[PDB]
Amino acid sequence: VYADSFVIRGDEVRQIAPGQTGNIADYNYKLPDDFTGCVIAWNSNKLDS
Amino acid sequence: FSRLDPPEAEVQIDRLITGRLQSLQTYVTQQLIRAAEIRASANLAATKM
Repeated sequence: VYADSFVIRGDEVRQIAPGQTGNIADYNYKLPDDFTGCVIAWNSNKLDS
Repeated sequence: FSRLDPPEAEVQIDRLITGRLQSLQTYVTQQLIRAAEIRASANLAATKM
C-alpha cells in the first residue's frame, strides 16, 4: 500500500479519477486507468488556510 | 473513445463487441445447418453416380 497527500482548490477533486482530465490532471498528478485502491477525501477548510 | 470515461468506454465497447460477435456466432451456426443439408445431398449424389 502507498499513501499521498495533496492540496486541491475546490471543484477539481472530481477530476481525480481513473481517466478524466483537467487542469491538475495534465500538468500534475494523474491517475492511471487500472486504479485498484481508492480515495479518502474530506473538507479540510480547518487547517490549510 | 472521444469523450467518454475510459473505464466506462470499455463497458460501452463490451456490449458492442458482444453484439458484433453474436452476429458472427449466429452466422457460423447458420452455415453448419446448411453444410449438413448439402452433405445429405452430396452423399445422395455420390450414391446416384
